[PDB]
Amino acid sequence: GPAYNPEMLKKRQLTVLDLHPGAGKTRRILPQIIKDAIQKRLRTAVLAPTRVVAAEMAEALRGLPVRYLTPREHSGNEIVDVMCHATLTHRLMSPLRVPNYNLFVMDEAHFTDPASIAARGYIATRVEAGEAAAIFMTATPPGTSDPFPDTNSPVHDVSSEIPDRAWSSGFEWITDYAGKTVWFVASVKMSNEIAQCLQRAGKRVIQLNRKSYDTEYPKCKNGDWDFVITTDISEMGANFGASRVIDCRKSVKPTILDEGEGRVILSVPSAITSASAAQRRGRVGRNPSQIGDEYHYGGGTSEDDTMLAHWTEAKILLDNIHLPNGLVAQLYGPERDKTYTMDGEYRLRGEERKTFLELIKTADLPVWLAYKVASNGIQYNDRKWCFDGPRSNIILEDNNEVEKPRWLDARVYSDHQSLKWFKDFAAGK
Repeated sequence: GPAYNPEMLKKRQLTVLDLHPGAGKTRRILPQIIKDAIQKRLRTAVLAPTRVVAAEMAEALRGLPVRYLTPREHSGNEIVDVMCHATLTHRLMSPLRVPNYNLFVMDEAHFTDPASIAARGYIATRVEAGEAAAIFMTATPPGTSDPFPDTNSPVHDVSSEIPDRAWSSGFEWITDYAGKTVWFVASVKMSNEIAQCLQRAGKRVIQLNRKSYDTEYPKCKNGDWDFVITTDISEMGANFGASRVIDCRKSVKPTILDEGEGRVILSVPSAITSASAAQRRGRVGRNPSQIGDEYHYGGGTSEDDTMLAHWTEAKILLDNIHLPNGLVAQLYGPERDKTYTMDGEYRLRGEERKTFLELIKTADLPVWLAYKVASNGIQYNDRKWCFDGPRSNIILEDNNEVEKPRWLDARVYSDHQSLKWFKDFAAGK
């Protein structure tokens, strides 16, 4: 759409800026937005998808009075705050006072993390009510349908069969490749299997996922790698010095079955959206001086993601954000129809909401599972629910078992990193 203009900072304005690699979002557009906001004395929240991007913003906004609310001194007089999407949501769910932001600027606003969706709903609600302006920045705005957008440098788009598991023959084109490859896989479990196969083939491999990103992504800069094997987390602003993307064009989707008690299952890998495909491809084609970038895609796209648990989880989060003067939160317009129940259905009382926030924010439990635990009067430190569940809920590692739980969320035991964490949570830590 149109280019950033100060009109966009006025109350009731919500603008999606379709801003692409190259010129000049973090180092030129964002700084100008913030300069204009300060000039108009607007109380501003700048929202990054990840701590990594929040640090990059800090670099870009040097010389402006900006407070960084992510883990470092401040005057206490700054009116621009930089944080993660989830930090805003998490703050809004606590009784601690949230400033009356006049302007929200959300980077990588396509992020479908539940707390990102919830943030957008809160923001859109405040804007619609005339209390704020919002700018959402993304290369894939609502209604994106093109998996193959124009780029800064040409990309060779190639339909290719992509392994979903280890292989012992064939796929020579994968391993013969002399440059750097970013390979989007459907899951962490797939990541581990693909990565180990490539390592046995002598390749230097970095694995990026939600958990590993903060520590592992900074290692990419050094160039000491052949493959980055990544989940969808790299769709939120990752910049690789790569010449090839491999994209299985799939993702495992969590889904809530409900279904007596409820559980969350992980779908078999299924087609991603056209917007997601464009974001995966968009890791390459960025540098006009680098020709011959390749994008290999292993399947089609599908726009129906209404079964994603994140949509319900977003409104569980949103039902637990107290709004000043009678305002009832709805999801951001383009995201409203994905699901919907009775408004306020997931709203919790004080002590339960506090337990809920701590389960999600400190224990890193999925929002649904944290909600199940909190909604049943369980105290944060009371792990008894992890052991006194039905028989069917026994958890197995290599079909064992190991040492439950009252409720099953497949996201806590479907890979090595996650099960290792959930077992520790069962303690402990």
